[PDB]
Amino acid sequence: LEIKLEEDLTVIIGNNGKGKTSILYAIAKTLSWFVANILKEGGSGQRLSEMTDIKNDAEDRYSDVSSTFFFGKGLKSVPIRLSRSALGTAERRDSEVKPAKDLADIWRVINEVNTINLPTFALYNVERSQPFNRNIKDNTGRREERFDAYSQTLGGA
DNA sequence: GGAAGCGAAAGTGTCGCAACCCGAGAGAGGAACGATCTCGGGTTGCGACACTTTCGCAACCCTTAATACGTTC
RNA sequence: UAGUCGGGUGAUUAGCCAGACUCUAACUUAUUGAACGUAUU
Ligand SMILES: Nc1ncnc2c1ncn2[C@@H]1O[C@H](COP(=O)(O)OP(=O)(O)O)[C@@H](O)[C@H]1O
Repeated sequence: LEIKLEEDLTVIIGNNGKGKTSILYAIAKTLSWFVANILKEGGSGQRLSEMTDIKNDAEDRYSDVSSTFFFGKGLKSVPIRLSRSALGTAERRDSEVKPAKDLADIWRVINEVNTINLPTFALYNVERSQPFNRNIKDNTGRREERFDAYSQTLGGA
């Protein structure tokens, strides 16, 4: 499947069990690498599940999620591919996440040398709408500091 | 293909809390014996969370290259 | 309207001017090797 995401707003519609949540999940997994390498040099983002994400029928028992990002005329393409092979497969497929690491390295290094505006990556899935608020004191890393905005940003809730 | 570090993802154990049970005990009433509410352990079920295991990113570039100037794979 | 093509001007990778295109839809890449162009030859 291929999609042509719009620059400002894209709406995905369909019946139940058509793959809209799957598309959002794949995009969030792709953005996790950008978030991780912004927070942490050479950081590891999320990866495709080897138990559920690969198509049940399949022909090669592996799945790929290719994404291309635009960052102006100076960087017209940032290709990142997430790949995973199914359980019990001799040949394992690797992911091509280097350009995302390079772009996030640019962001992080420039920001530390001189403060810049950082991009926002958020996922609001069905795990939202959970009851209650402020369940625990949540000793988690000083919400005041700037890089706390990337904590659990693509978790769904 | 995959050091060395490290973190994601998934599975499993554990451990504390709640909920209840059960015997002991001082003693309400009203004229005695012991109702009834509480104290102190003890057991079980459960779920959040810690702990455990596996995978995968991607150093280096091996003895072993050539060195007019440009695109392309 | 975008976006794209690129003829001109421009101390010139920028800015501007004229013109044109639109399958749902480019993202310019890699050497010393191979071939191509060019220069010595
Ligand atoms: N690994 C898989 N192989 C084949 N079909 C799958 C797999 N995982 C999910 N599906 C199917 O694809 C659909 C996934 O649903 P989902 O992506 O949440 O769609 P939506 O948000 O449109 O309801 C369901 O119909 C599910 O049965």
